[PDB]
Amino acid sequence: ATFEIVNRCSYTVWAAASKGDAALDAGGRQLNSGESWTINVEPGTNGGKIWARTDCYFDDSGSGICKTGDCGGLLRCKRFGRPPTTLAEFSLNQYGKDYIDISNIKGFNVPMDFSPTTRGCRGVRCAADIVGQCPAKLKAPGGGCNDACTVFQTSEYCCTTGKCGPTEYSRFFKRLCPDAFSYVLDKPTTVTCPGSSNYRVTFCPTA
Repeated sequence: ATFEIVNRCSYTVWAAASKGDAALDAGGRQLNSGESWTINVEPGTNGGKIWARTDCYFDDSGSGICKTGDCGGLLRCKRFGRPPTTLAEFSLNQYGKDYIDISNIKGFNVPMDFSPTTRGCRGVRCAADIVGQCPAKLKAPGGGCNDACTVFQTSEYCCTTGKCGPTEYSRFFKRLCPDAFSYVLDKPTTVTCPGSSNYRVTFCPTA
């Protein structure tokens, strides 16, 4: 499956793509304002994620650091990134279908649209200004808006026991971005697509 990843932000981002224990394609790349990077993801990829990293410095060997989304200091990511990170999430070819969603469960850093480029389903979008409206106790000094689990580490926020409900913090994400997961047991906003669909992930989809 192809994913075109497009940076429409006015700033540079470093795109990242991973399934948790391995890179997807090259795993990571700089995208200046306006650039596009097309990657190929193996069919049957389960639990893949794509995200943006901000304010990064890499040396010539591709080691360094990012203020948001850092995946162990590597340009070419092999594992998931450090919150806060808006996430495009997908599982491909799962009994005939593809499954996509956007999640705020690990916070928000960059607005995003995640849309198929082939027929037969809708896209999802989380483009509101969550960073600027963030509640004081969630603001990440390094940039972005943390989820409550990352800040407070309690069973209720992390949904450790499988029994959590909505909270004042998860309701902030849900009010700004109704179409993204705001906590673990949120009412699903996953979109079912035809198996083997192709996709575009756009950072900063709106003006």
